[PDB]
Amino acid sequence: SLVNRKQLEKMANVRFRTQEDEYVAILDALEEYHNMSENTVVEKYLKLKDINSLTDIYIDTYKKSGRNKALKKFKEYLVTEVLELKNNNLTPVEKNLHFVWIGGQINDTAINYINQWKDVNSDYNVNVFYDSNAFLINTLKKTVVESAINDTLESFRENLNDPRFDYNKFFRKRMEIIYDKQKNFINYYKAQREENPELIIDDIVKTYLSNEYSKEIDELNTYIEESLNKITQNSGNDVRNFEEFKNGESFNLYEQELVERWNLAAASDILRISALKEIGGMYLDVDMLPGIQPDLFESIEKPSSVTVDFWEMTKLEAIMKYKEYIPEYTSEHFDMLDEEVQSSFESVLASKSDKSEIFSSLGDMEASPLEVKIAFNSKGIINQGLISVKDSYCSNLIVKQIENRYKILNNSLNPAISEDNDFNTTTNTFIDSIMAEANADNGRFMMELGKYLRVGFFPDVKTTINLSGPEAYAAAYQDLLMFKEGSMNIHLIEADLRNFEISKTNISQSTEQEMASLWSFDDARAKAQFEEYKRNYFE
Ligand SMILES: O=c1ccn([C@@H]2O[C@H](COP(=O)(O)OP(=O)(O)O)[C@@H](O)[C@H]2O)c(=O)[nH]1
Ligand SMILES: OC[C@H]1CN[C@H](O)[C@@H](O)[C@@H]1O
Ligand SMILES: [Mn+2]
Repeated sequence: SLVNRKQLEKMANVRFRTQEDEYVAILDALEEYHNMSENTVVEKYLKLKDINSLTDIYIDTYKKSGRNKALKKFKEYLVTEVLELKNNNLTPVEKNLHFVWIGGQINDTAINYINQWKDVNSDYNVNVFYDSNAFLINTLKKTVVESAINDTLESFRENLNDPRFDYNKFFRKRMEIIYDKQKNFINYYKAQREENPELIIDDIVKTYLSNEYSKEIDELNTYIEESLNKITQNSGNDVRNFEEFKNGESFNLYEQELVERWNLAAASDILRISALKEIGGMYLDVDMLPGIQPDLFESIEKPSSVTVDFWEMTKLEAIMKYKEYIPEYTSEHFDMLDEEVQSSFESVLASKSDKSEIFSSLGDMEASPLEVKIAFNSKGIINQGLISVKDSYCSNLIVKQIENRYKILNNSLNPAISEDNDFNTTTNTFIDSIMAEANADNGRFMMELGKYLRVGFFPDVKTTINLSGPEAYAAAYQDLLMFKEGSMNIHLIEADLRNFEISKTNISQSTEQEMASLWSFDDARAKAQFEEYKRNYFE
């Protein structure tokens, strides 16, 4: 409970020192805060913000004041009061589950995962967000990348047996060709948009694919039809009917990632937070599954011979092996267990008849109007799981973080692209500008932007997490606890972030599909795909 006016007067007391206007401003504001019983949680937080600002105004005005020590202690009590305000005043979470699949046909694997959530949360409305205008982005990315592969491997033909022509050389040379093909498409998209602003993304994409890659417009229309029909009868919710998002400051960023960068994870990052802000509820990646009942595998001890991650995977594999809720779910990890351990799993699952005995239900959830709750793995916070009440204060802060982060990026990126040079020259101008504009505040953030042009086309490029992903969420939490906006220097520790954790029992994160990233890939996969592309091209 935050100190009252009398308690602060005692802390900041200085014998025979004038009560300065700036000091009385603080005391008045603190007194007002303690008479705000019947005000909203956000109103109370905005008051605590004022009190913090007024306290800073004082310490800045009277630099050598005997009050300053006690006022620095008071600024700490304000932060504790934000957390107490967040933990003790909770409203219901709107019973919505938000999924996103944009850029192409939703796979049966995605639907089968979504259906688990539906079966165990019959009291929840389910939105599977799609873009009715952009069903051909994934077909465009795949066509350009496969053509870039063939163009690269052909350039390798003779100097092939040479170990200098490794997987690293392949991806560097292929990137140059992907960039040229990207620029060609973006230039066509813009040309078509000035000629006829009525044309939608899929109109332009399918005409581009007909012109440049001899694709049949009739086949592409059939694919759109089948994809639109499929999502239509799986709780489909059209982005092109989401007016608040379309009229907002983030839609140009969403289309930047959808249309120019072909990064559907980045576009998903921008959409999911808008959905939570405007509607409220819980966002889940299509690779997440419901929480396993805590008591289910209580009786089965984890072998020392197996990692924590291995064990969490085998739990889901066990369920799917014996209940077959998701057809052709892997048993790769379960099948490595000793027969006695496999038997323990079978015997437990044989004693369960209903899915509600395997997976838990979200039920009535409540959160602070201040907060967006976020999922955790061993590496820290991850936006694959998000809970927020409609129009939460943090949902607003996170939108503003993403918008500010893209402003800094585009400011350095757009000049470089406008010079209309090759990938290396463009990369060089971009990084020069990044390092030029970097300061003490945004230094760390700027050092992560360098690979933006390569996202999805080159191994171990994770730029998106700094722009639209987890780092935006960490920054938004810092904004809340520091009574400010626009944090770039993240100094929060685990203990701070853990106040915003989603309970581990609400999501099963260790799924088969979670282990296969859709927008990034590591060295292991790079090496593997290179060899796969080589034997395919020369047989
Ligand atoms: O073609 C795509 C690829 C990805 N996504 C979205 O991107 C999210 C994150 O993808 P993934 O789980 O592969 O990211 P990771 O967990 O590997 O960071 C998914 O849940 C989808 O909402 C999409 O809509 N279309
Ligand atoms: O921010 C980009 C991705 C980071 N990993 C998350 O699981 C995924 O949901 C995001 O799209
Ligand atoms: Mn994932």
